[PDB]
Amino acid sequence: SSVKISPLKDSEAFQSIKVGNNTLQTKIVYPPTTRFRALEDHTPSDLQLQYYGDRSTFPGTLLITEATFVSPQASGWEGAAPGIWTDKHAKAWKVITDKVHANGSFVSTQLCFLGRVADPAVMKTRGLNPVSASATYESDAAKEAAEAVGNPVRALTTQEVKDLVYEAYTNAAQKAMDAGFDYIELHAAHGYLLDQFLQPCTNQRTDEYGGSIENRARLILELIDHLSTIVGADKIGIRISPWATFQNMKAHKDTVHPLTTFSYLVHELQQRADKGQGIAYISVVEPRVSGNVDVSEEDQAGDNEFVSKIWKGVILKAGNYSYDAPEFKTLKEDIADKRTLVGFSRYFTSNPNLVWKLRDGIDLVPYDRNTFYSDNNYGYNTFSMDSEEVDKELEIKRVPSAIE
Amino acid sequence: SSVKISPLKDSEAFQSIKVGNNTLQTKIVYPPTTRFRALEDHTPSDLQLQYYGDRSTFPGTLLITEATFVSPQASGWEGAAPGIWTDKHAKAWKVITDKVHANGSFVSTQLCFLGRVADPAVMKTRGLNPVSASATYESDAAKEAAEAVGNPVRALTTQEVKDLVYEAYTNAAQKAMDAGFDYIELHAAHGYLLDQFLQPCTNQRTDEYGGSIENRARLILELIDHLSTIVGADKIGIRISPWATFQNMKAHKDTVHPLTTFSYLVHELQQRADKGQGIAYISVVEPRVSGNVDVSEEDQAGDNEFVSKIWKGVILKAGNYSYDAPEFKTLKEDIADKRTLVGFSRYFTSNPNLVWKLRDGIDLVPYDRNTFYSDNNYGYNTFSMDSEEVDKELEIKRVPSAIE
Ligand SMILES: Cc1cc2nc3c(=O)[nH]c(=O)nc-3n(C[C@H](O)[C@H](O)[C@H](O)COP(=O)(O)O)c2cc1C
Ligand SMILES: Cc1cc2nc3c(=O)[nH]c(=O)nc-3n(C[C@H](O)[C@H](O)[C@H](O)COP(=O)(O)O)c2cc1C
Ligand SMILES: C=C(CO)C(=O)OC
Ligand SMILES: C=C(CO)C(=O)OC
Ligand code: NA
Ligand code: NA
Ligand code: NA
Ligand code: NA
Ligand code: NA
Ligand code: NA
Repeated sequence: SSVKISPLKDSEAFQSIKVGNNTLQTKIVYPPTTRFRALEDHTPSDLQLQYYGDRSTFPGTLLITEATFVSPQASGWEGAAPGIWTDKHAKAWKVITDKVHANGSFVSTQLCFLGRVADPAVMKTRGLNPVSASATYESDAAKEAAEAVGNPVRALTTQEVKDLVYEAYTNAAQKAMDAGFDYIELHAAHGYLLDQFLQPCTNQRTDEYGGSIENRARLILELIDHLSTIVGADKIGIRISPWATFQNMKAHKDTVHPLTTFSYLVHELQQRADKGQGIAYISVVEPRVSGNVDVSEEDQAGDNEFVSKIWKGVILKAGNYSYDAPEFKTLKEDIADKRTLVGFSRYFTSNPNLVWKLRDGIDLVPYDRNTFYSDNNYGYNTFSMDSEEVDKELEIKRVPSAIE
Repeated sequence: SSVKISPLKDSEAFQSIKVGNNTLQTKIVYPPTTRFRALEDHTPSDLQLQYYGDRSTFPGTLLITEATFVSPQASGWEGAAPGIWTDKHAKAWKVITDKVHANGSFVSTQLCFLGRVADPAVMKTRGLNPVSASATYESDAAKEAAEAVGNPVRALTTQEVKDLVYEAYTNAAQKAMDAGFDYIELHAAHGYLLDQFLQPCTNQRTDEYGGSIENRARLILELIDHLSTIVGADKIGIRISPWATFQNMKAHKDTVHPLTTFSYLVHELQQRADKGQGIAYISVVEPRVSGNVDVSEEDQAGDNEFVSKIWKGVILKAGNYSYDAPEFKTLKEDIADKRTLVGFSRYFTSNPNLVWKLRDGIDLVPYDRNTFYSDNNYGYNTFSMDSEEVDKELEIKRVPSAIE
């Protein structure tokens, strides 16, 4: 059903805030949202250009791109997700960042790497193995699937982990700058590669990158440090999901509790800020949501208050913020400290003008989960059109094409 | 009476436009509007800080400051107008431009110089004479007033005209950059100094700065050229009022018609643009208004179509644009070419949120001419408050004070 909402115009959500070297004019953010409308070779498409453009119209909005692969080894979905490792990728993304910028808005790219959850058949076509901190699978079914095609998950060697820092993420960061991105965001959430390194259920390494809380965090902090020297700390973000059990992360049932793991990481980030190397923002997923799934109040085992107590800079929070609509009591509490951004993913899919709707209390159009991950324009850019002009069958047939 | 208006949200008025090196998100502009709420020594005041801040809230709005004196010799009003010639002036203005910038908006400073209309008693206190291109007065009364205090208008010498370029306007431009202004605008309108040079009723010089159309334009083009080498052409604007008879400019009754004078100037500006030295914008006053006065359709002797035909860059037009409210037929025609900005001065005085009102068709609050030029906060920042919280007598007593 459509969601009745009270206007946020006079709230902290429309007070300006400096994030790194840019100033946002709204604290409402579009978080990274995988949609699979990139081209087959992972170049961003004509559909994506319009999609991000349509969401940039409140001047001074921050948009964060869907998970974007840092390298071929970083990939592994059957759906067509974008990349940022070739000149072709960067040039196409630049058309998109140009369009967002022309509206006075800003864009961060979420750099991802799937790791142990990469599809083994897909990776086999690249002549690649699924890789991770350790040789583990999210399920027995995944293990059987990988071994059945003779392409098991394997642990990255120490040198390969160094390669992530000095090659894969370095090149991705360089391409991201070529592409005109205002920030790069390390995806360290939701059980993908960086989360696999951070937490013990996924990392049993015996080199410098595992075997202790500090060792497990080492790769992530090494990426933060190295990339800061390339692009500047003011252009860096990171996303974490301490409480999530998406893709079989054990979370509060792990041998090290998320409060320990993630407080360690956040405090190390704050110590860098104290030394003049403060990253632009930390993005955190609220315990109401785990990956792309809502979590019952019953199953919630912690909260993200620790991030606020430990980190002094900008925080982006997201996860079912309309649960207490129309009055948005929780959203208002969460932004009261004046350094907190609030993200809406699912409602931004069906409301390209979401910032405007939230500003003036306009009923939210319900989203369509059925078309979250499909391969064509129906349920993608169609939310920007009047229905009477949406030819559904034509749009279902409209697959992504090259920009211009 | 309050003005009913139709929403401009879906019009060209909310399409982005690059002006010099900045992109505006609305084409609605606040034009230079003298209000006399600066400090006695011409430093910008606490009241001005709030006043410009209040008008910057639609992100990506261009605000142009009230006439701002380039030097002591440039002054001459009894009211307290601001200046931009000392470090103190620049530092105070920087607080204001900082505030506008934090809202994602931009600010141009209108550089002025009164010339022959400077009050002779005021100038006598500075040990200065009123000066001009030639020794003329706007009226016999002005002549009698100046001679009665033994302080006649006098013609600037050739060297003094050079001093305007290399000293007065050079320093003002430098201070404007220190103050964080995005543009500097030469006031060549309304019968002030630069207009006095351009037109023959006010300029009978026999040196290189008078005696022909080209010679009369020489100072203005010399300022454009010299200041372009200092701040860049992308940071320069100019205002002209071809049809105005404000302060006794003869206009269409002069010995050279405004179409001749101003087409010459605009074409010279376009030739500079063809060579890569295109200034950011030309601001023109529509024939509906002369200075601060409306002009009857009967008395209108020309239009500004020539500027559009000759100049290929950004044009700002202003002058009673709400005359055909609610539908704004003329405004819409004028912005249809996609390179034209539209200014509202008088309605911006009583509607600090004017861009927002025009966007969504909110009734315009009528302005109060009685408080256009008074010395205190009543009728100045009071338009941003709810009435029930406006203590009128306290506000009348609130004169400008130092920022912070
Ligand atoms: C279809 C879909 C795709 C998503 N893709 C990503 C992603 O690529 N990276 C990421 O960090 N989170 C991703 N998420 C999680 C969202 O960014 C967000 O945290 C979550 O949906 C909760 O916010 P919401 O309640 O406003 O939707 C995705 C969520 C959905 C529903
Ligand atoms: C009180 C007042 C002060 C003004 N001050 C200036 C000024 O300093 N410089 C200038 O170029 N025009 C000045 N103008 C002219 C305006 O910028 C504008 O061109 C004129 O008012 C017509 O626009 P409007 O009908 O929207 O008010 C002033 C006008 C008024 C009414
Ligand atoms: C599609 C999801 C859902 O959380 C994801 O995080 O992709 C990186
Ligand atoms: C106050 C006016 C009215 O046009 C003026 O132009 O000041 C520079
Ligand atoms: Na737009
Ligand atoms: Na825009
Ligand atoms: Na908070
Ligand atoms: Na503001
Ligand atoms: Na703002
Ligand atoms: Na036009």
